[PDB]
Amino acid sequence: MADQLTEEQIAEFKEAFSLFDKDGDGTITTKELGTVMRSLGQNPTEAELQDMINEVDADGNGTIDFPEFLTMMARKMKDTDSEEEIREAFRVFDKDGNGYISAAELRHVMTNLGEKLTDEEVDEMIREADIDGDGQVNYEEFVQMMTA
Amino acid sequence: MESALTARDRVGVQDFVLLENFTSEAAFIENLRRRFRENLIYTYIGPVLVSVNPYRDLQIYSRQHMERYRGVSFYEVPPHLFAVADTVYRALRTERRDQAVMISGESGAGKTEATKRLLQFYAETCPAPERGGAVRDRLLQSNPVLEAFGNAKTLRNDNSSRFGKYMDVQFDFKGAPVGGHILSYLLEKSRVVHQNHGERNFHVFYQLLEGGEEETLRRLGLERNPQSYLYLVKGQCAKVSSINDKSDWKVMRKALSVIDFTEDEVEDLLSIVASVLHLGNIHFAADEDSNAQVTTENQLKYLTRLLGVEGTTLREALTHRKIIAKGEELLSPLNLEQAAYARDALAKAVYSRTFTWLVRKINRSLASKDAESPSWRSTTVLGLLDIYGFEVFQHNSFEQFCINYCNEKLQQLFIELTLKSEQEEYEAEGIAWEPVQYFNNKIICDLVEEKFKGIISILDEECLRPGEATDLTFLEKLEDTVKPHPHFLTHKLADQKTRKSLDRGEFRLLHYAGEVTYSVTGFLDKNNDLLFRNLKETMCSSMNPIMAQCFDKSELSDKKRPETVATQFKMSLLQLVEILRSKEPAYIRCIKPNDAKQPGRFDEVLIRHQVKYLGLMENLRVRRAGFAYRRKYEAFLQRYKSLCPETWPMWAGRPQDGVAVLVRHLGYKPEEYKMGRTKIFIRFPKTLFATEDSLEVRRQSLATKIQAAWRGFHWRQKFL
Amino acid sequence: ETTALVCDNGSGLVKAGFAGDDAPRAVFPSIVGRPRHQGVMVGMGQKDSYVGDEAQSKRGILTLKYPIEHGIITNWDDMEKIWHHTFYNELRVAPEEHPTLLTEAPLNPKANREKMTQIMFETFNVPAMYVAIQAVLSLYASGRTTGIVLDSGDGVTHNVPIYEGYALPHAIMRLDLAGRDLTDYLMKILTERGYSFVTTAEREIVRDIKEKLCYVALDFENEMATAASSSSLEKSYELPDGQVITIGNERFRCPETLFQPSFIGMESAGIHETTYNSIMKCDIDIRKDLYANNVMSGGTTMYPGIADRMQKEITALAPSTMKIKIIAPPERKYSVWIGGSILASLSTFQQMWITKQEYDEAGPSIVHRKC
Amino acid sequence: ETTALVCDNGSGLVKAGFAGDDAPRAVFPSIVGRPRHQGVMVGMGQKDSYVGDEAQSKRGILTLKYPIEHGIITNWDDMEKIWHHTFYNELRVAPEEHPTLLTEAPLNPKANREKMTQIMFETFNVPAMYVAIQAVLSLYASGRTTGIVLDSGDGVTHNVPIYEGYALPHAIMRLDLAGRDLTDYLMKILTERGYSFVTTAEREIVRDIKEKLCYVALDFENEMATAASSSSLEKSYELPDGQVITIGNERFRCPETLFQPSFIGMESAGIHETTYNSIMKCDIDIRKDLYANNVMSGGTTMYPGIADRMQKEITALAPSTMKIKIIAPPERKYSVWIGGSILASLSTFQQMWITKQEYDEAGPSIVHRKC
Amino acid sequence: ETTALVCDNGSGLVKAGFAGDDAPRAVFPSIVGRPRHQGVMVGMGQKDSYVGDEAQSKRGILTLKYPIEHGIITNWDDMEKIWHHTFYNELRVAPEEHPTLLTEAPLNPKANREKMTQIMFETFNVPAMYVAIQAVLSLYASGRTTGIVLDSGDGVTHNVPIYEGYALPHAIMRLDLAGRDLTDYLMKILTERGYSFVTTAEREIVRDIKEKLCYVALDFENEMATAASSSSLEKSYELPDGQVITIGNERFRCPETLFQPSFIGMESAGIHETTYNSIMKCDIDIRKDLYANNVMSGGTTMYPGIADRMQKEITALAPSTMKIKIIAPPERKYSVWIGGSILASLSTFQQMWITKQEYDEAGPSIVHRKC
Ligand SMILES: Nc1ncnc2c1ncn2[C@@H]1O[C@H](COP(=O)(O)OP(=O)(O)O)[C@@H](O)[C@H]1O
Ligand SMILES: Nc1ncnc2c1ncn2[C@@H]1O[C@H](COP(=O)(O)OP(=O)(O)O)[C@@H](O)[C@H]1O
Ligand SMILES: [Mg+2]
Ligand SMILES: [Mg+2]
Ligand SMILES: [Mg+2]
Repeated sequence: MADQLTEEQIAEFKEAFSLFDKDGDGTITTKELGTVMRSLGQNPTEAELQDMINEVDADGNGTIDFPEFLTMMARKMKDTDSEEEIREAFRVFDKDGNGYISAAELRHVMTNLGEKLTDEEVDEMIREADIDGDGQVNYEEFVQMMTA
Repeated sequence: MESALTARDRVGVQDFVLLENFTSEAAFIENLRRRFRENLIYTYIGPVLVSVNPYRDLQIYSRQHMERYRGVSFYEVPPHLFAVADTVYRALRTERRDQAVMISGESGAGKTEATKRLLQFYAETCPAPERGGAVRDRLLQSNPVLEAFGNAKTLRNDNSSRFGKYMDVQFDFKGAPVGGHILSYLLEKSRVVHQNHGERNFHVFYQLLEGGEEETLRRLGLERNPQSYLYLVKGQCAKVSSINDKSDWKVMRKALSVIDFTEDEVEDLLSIVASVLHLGNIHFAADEDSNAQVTTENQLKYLTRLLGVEGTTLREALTHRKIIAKGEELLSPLNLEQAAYARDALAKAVYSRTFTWLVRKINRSLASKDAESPSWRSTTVLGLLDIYGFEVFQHNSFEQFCINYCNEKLQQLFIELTLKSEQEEYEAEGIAWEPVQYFNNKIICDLVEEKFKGIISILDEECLRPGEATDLTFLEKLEDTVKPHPHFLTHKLADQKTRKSLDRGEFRLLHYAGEVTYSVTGFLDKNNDLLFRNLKETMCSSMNPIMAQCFDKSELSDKKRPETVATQFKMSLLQLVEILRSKEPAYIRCIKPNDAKQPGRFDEVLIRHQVKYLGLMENLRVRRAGFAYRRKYEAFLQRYKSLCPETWPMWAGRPQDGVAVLVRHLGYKPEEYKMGRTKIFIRFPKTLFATEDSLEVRRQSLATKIQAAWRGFHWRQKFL
Repeated sequence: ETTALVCDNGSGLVKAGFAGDDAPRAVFPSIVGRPRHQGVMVGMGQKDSYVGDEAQSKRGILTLKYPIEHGIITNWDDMEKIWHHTFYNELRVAPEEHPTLLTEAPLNPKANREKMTQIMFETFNVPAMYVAIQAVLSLYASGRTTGIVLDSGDGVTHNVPIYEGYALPHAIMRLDLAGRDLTDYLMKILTERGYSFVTTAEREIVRDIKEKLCYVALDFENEMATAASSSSLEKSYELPDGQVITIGNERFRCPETLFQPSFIGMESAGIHETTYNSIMKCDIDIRKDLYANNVMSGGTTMYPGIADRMQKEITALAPSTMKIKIIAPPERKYSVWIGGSILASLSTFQQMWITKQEYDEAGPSIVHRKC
Repeated sequence: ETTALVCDNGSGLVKAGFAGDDAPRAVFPSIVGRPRHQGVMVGMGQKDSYVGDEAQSKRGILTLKYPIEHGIITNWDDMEKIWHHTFYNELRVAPEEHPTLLTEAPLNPKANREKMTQIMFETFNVPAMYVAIQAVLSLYASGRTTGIVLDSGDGVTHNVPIYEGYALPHAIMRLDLAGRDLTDYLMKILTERGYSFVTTAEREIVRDIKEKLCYVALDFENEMATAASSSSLEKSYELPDGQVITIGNERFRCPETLFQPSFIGMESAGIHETTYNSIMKCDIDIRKDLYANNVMSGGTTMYPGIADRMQKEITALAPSTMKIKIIAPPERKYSVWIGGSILASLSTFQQMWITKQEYDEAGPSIVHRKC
Repeated sequence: ETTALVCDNGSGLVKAGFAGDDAPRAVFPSIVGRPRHQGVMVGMGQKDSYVGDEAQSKRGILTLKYPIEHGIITNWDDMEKIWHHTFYNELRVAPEEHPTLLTEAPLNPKANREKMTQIMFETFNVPAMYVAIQAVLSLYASGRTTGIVLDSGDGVTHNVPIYEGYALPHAIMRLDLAGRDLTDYLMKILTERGYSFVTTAEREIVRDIKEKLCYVALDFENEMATAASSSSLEKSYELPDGQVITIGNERFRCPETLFQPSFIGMESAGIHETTYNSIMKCDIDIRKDLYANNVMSGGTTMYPGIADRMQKEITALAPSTMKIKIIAPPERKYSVWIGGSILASLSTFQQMWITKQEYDEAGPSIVHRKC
């Protein structure tokens, strides 16, 4: 889409893919496409991953090759959400404009709204989103941490 | 605030001006029922608060709630009593002007209990908790006295408040509590003489005669049976109280001691109360030109000690009208009517002045111990008016005529201040005023006040006109003079359908709280307060310390005739109105949901009456204005810009311009909204409902963006 | 201020105040005194005229005059000084604020009402005014709307019968005999003892005797025979210079004139027969209630025993089954004014005033259409 | 409610109530009084007119008019006030709930029923009404299907023969003389002793003599010679103001006008000959049953001696064989009421009313056809 | 001598003479004056009482008493002095020669006729007497057998309808209103300009104002608005000391009382209504002949404009086809005299007199039968 992806980017992609090839598996699971892309620091949604997978999952076998992973990465590589956009996606929930949200209200929005976190992913999120260790996420600093 | 608007099914709205069908009294009552059974009982109407008595120990008045509400503006956070409490304190600190809460309701709606919760909130929140605690303690410990002297059993409640009680907490330039005040307006003193069937006189008489300490009663012309005294028996209701007079007398005696009444003041006070019984038992008989004479010494042999006046003087004072003209005094004798009125007026005057002294003794006790004088920078007060509601029974009489006029005037203030507050915000935001029709009470306060045509100015003529005058002749003068006024009706003036519901000897007024019918029997009896200078001269010559403080030589200089109870009430009220007009008062209105004192019983018949007795439909119409909602452009744009990509995540024009493209994106029609100087305006709250509903579906995308960012961060933390 | 002025122009005392008062605020003798002698001392502060108690304190050096003859204003130039003194000195109010209720006796000239009205609107600029018959106001003060009033002022006595608040204007009787006519008779009587009084100031000495010592005989021929044969009816009074007066049959031979006006040489019958003749001119049904509601007012009705005499006399003239009662209360001197206190306070009276607008539309002729 | 109103508009007393009552709930004089003088006291609750007992109380200040001339309504605006007072003040009912039975004397002017009818529909809105002949009601009160009724009211005397429920319309007699014509005669005859009565207020005092002292002579020339020669027949009456009247032959010269109408200058023979002529205009078969059943009613038949005089007179005109009786019951003043109460209570009457449905079709012409 | 005396005792003027005179010989006021003041000079010789012209000259010192109240002799001892003065001082004849025709108003007391009879026999010793109704005599002076006589004296007004010599005694009207009550009302009305009159000697002044200046308005409101806006109706009259009265609408407000007795507070109808109400009690065929012959007599019918007013007034009340005429000749003050002169001259009357023989048998009761 935005670029003809090339050796300079492919070197990082193949280094990351080697953690999921691991001992010699050679190919990555259809949803694990998102896992390698997220280890490369992309923010693909589960719906975006499914919409790309619908055009390579033509005959099953649950898995994809490096060239078609590179081809689907070449779809996602156009744009990504900004620090201010992600900060404002938290700021809508702020009680005053005070810079903090409760870990329970974060757990609510992460599990009552579409593309839900698992309870394991919420507990792992709160493990460092509770920056002060008191049950309040400073969402401005947590977004500056998370969008780095 | 908007945060409630997803729960329009489960809870209902937070502030009834946001109701779409706002003219539906049924939908308003239904939203009250929904919040009541959900226990989310408090609701606004703009700046006003509405409540319903939960009959339960709800934890909403707890210290954690006080510290939640402290410092938070009333519209950004959900309704509770402490939101108005904090808002009045912030206004008091910010504007430096004094401010007042006004409580109003049917008795048993929680007026006293809400006043106690307001005072506890101030005592625990405000900077000096010891001095605030002492003021709170005395303000609330005063209550048994002001009840025994000021409450009565009516047809509807056993301990109703027959007076417009008022209080202040005094506050310094720093924001700490300093002291306090008590004032009592509008005491129903007609009751001291006369009661209707099923009603008691003021509680102190029954508490005294039931209370025991018979050797303390032995100085009096005592009778343990209250049927013995002509001022206690007329209502036929002495014994049939559900509440135990003996037990309450001991509470009130203990309270007088805790209030720093000396044993001499208590003994004087009990002597005055006992004297008011002996004033009642006086029987008059006629002589040659129908002039009256006191028939027996059996009353006077007590009155002379109890009121501390010479019997040869009091016998003369009760039966002679003194004039002083060209410096010669002229004792003119009274007929049997005028002697009865002079006695009964003396009982009203003795009692209501003693009650005013029971207030003044506390009002001098609550005041500042510090000098309250320069270099003291500024003095301020936080008011708590606790007035009686609008009042209807099977047979409304002179008492309820005055109470309901008082409430008509309190409504005629409350609507005026609220209407002007809306108009002045409209003009401040540069909005052209939307023309609106509402029941302007100034049309009908004129029917009760107007200098030489209102009902008070005619009822004061029928006390004064020579010859035979009767309650029916008064009614026949109303029908001859107010006749065309569209708020007034009588059995004569009524059409052949409405005349079935309204009798001979009655007239009817279209008050704000709907139409009420008045029975004229006892209007000319009750309006007369003939207390000629001779009785005041007599009584301020008393040996008794209470009587010596309560009547003084300065009044004896005034050449005016005695003023009638309707005029004394009119003047006392007009002072309370101009006292409140001096402030920007916050209103609390309370609903009693059932007579059973039962949790969860919403009795819609009793509530549909009170929703009319508290004027909530006029207020809802006025505060609903042309526009149901308005907001600062910045706060509105920050909440809702995610719905308009041109403003997302941040906007670079005026906030007004960002809101303008946002309402184009949301597709609002030119009639559904307006743009003010710094606020959005909305004409139909369905627009705002759909806008929070739109934000609620937008939150799905916001969470998906956050979840995707978290997963794209997580896989860089545990790997690569 | 907005209160109605009320101003009973007594022929002997001015009596004024505001509607709402019990008593008048201003009471003073209805006199304008003027200096009788050369001004000897320069810078002494002599006025060319004095009013009320300013005049009565200076008796010896002034020619006293009353501007009212028999309830008729007879000198207007002095009467403007009376009303000016009333409003400016005694009441301390500006008449431009206050609607004004004046009074007069019945059967008076029409020139009197017209010129009172012209003066109130053109000299004092009042917002509105009204004129009331004095004996009618006396029923309001009495608290009654059926009865017959006998009002004896200073220059005139009049009788008005009223039933259910209707005056019977053909049964009104006016008798030009009251306290000033009795005073000038007492001045004549006292010369029989050798005490001589003739100056305008000495009338006020003999009026002050009359207010203290004179009384009405329950049976005149018997009192006269008792005074002619014993000293027990004699009393003494000290003149302003310290001389001692002593008087006897002269104490009741003075007030008896009301029952016997031929002592002045008048023809018209006594105040008993004049009260009876007006009852006996009323329509037969009301007379039973006029006898139960006879009313007396004005200061000439104040003598000890006058009501007991009056009851004894009308009990002779009326049929023997009628329960005749004569209301004559301890304040009766001020009752015509106390009626004006009430009337100008009534709410349904506030349509009744002549406004200055209705004066400008019709001149002083307006009064007769309203009053 | 649903009970029938009954309303005997007497020529001098209105008598009203409901069917099934024993006696009228309202009885008050058929008078409207209006005030004769200047109302002097302000705000008094004085009225442009007073009705019935109010006007009978305030006599001395009211011109007491009667709206009925000889049983004929002669002033309709006053008669509307009389019905308004009847319904709204005395009975305290809304006429729309109550079918209303009126009455009139026979031979009346043709429009008196029509205008009575029009006022009941087009002003009081009654559901239905009827207009009985007064003397027929007096037979219903007597409990008899046969009799001759002598009714004398305040304004009219009329005489209806009925045989077994057939009223004989040719034999009815009417005489425009009853208790008012006797009052206005006694007002004239009392001037012989000296007592003068002439106002409409005093007429009610001469009626109150007439009701209390007068009686019928069993033989007039014998009583007339007795009174001219002895004081034995005199009685005394005390006027409202306690004057005492005493009267003698005036006690029976007043009722005697019924038996000798020439004292008023009348052409027609008296109430004995009028009863004879109405018996004698019936055909010969029934007369024995009319002579056995002379029903009296109405308040002018109340005098002592009148039934004995009537029985003496008619026996001298009749054949000597006849068993004559006179049915003068103690209550005969109210028999026209008791009959109206009986009539409107009957089951067989309830179809014979005139409904507003029939008035809306036929107009006021309907009473000439239904009654 | 053998001529009959005729002696019309006015309620105000005695008018006396002999039958066959054209006019009364003695006309003098019916007054007895008794001196009010203490005796003037020794040897002057004041009389204890004065009658007629003596009292009318000596007014200033006298209490003037009229012995006749509305045609009724109210003091008898004064009346004996007035008859004695008439016969002995004015006519100068011995009554024992002369049969004496007296008069009185209709509907009068019977005690009046009895005591006039007793005095003519048991004090004047006349041979015979008769006691005529005044209005009847007025027809002889008028030369008519048919007419309705409106007579207004000093003290009473009465209407008597007579048809072909038959008097109709049911249709007589007596009104206690005449020239005396018009003089007392003019006394009251004059106070409005300021002139006060109160003695009986001053009522005789006001009587001369009533005779000289007063006139009946042809239309009351038109004259009233004319006098209220223009000076041409005002006239000046000079009192008996040179003080000058001027009066305007007081010239016709006094006479208008006759058409509006409500000015006296009197309820009874005006003299135009009372002349119609008697015609309306006459039988139908003769009303046409009464409208053609309304006769006026007595001094109170003398005013300028009263005939024109009265013809206008009955023309509004009567059917418009009737020819209303009024007979009011120049001599109408004396028509009751000229009447008594003709009646006592009739040969057919000479059997009518009550002789002392009939009085010796019947006592004073004889005038109930003969008159
Ligand atoms: N005791 C009585 N003796 C004679 N007349 C009487 C008596 N009681 C009442 N009346 C007369 O009865 C008349 C009223 O009779 P009533 O039938 O009621 O008349 P009406 O029906 O026409 O109104 C009056 O004239 C009244 O004075
Ligand atoms: N010209 C006149 N104009 C008006 N009134 C007159 C006139 N002449 C006489 N009178 C009045 O007529 C009355 C006398 O009436 P008269 O018949 O002569 O006396 P009396 O009735 O006593 O017989 C008096 O009141 C008198 O003032
Ligand atoms: Mg006086
Ligand atoms: Mg009848
Ligand atoms: Mg004459």
